[PDB]
Amino acid sequence: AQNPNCNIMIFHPTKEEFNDFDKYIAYMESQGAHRAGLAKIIPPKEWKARETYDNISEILIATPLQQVASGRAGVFTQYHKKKKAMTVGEYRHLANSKKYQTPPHQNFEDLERKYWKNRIYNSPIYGADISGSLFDENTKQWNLGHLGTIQDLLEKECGVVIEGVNTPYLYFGMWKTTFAWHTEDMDLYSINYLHLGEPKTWYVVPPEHGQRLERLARELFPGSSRGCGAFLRHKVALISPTVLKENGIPFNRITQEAGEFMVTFPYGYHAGFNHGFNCAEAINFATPRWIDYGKMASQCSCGEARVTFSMDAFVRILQPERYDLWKRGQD
Ligand SMILES: O=C(O)CNC(=O)C(=O)O
Ligand SMILES: [Mg+2]
Ligand code: NI
Ligand SMILES: [Zn+2]
Repeated sequence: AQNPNCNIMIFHPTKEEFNDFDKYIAYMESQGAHRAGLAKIIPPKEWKARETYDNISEILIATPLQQVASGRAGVFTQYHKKKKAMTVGEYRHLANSKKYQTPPHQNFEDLERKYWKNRIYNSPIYGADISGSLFDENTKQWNLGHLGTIQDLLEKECGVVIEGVNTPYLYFGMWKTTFAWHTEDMDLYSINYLHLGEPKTWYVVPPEHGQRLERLARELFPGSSRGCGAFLRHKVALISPTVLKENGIPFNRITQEAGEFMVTFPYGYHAGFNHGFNCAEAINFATPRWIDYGKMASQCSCGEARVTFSMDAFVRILQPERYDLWKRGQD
């Protein structure tokens, strides 16, 4: 069995290997990459996403979100307070202000210590889930707006034609902006490209151990767990690496830098934080191996998780017994 310790693997495809996206994902899985729940892909030196980032300031962040924490430093939730619209140029100036800017630090490990010590005491502002793309239309390799759609994958594997579309999303971050512990909708893959700016640190639980994370989360968030049997779908709970180690939960960590891709694999729980002003692009995707995970994915029916249009068909076709209850949660 390849990668039996579930370590995060780092890949360096050549330009020739970077042509065929599906083939390279299957190659990484042949080497055991999915066992980690997360992999890093460094593009060949010949490749670029676009020519420059000099003309992005006028993109609008219609609903910036202030991430307000409650709890203790290592075990907290966050809620998202909506703020007034601002441009990417206005948000970058805000991220660089004395109130929000990255503090002085020695290295990524010192910054990680500072994040976990101090995050709860601040409320950083995140631009999230902004439909759009920063890949040039002429970038043919690993262009996250040109991937095969999940609807087409389901049709190819299962024969059933369904409604829905699959487009990318932009994220604009600042110091301490936080992504809570979650798997993807319908336990899909994700791919994330860090276009510019400061790093993103990730934490991940191997898919084979995801239920250990869920059992800890029920213990640490006992009111939320009574409210919903899949409350991590709400994307609000944070648990620090120190708390995970104290409780014996298997996990790994890695820092993504600008110019690098990360892939999350089906049922790989992940969480993380941004080091300073940055911009990322991400989309969900599927492969043949996903279908069995989609059939088994938990679902939130309490009303909190509220998701895209295109999840309807995935539940309807893969999980017909759960469909009626889940849809009641959507309405
Ligand atoms: O970068 C972020 O805030 C969150 N991204 C992801 O969870 C992802 O790509 O799967
Ligand atoms: Mg612009
Ligand atoms: Ni994710
Ligand atoms: Zn719920």
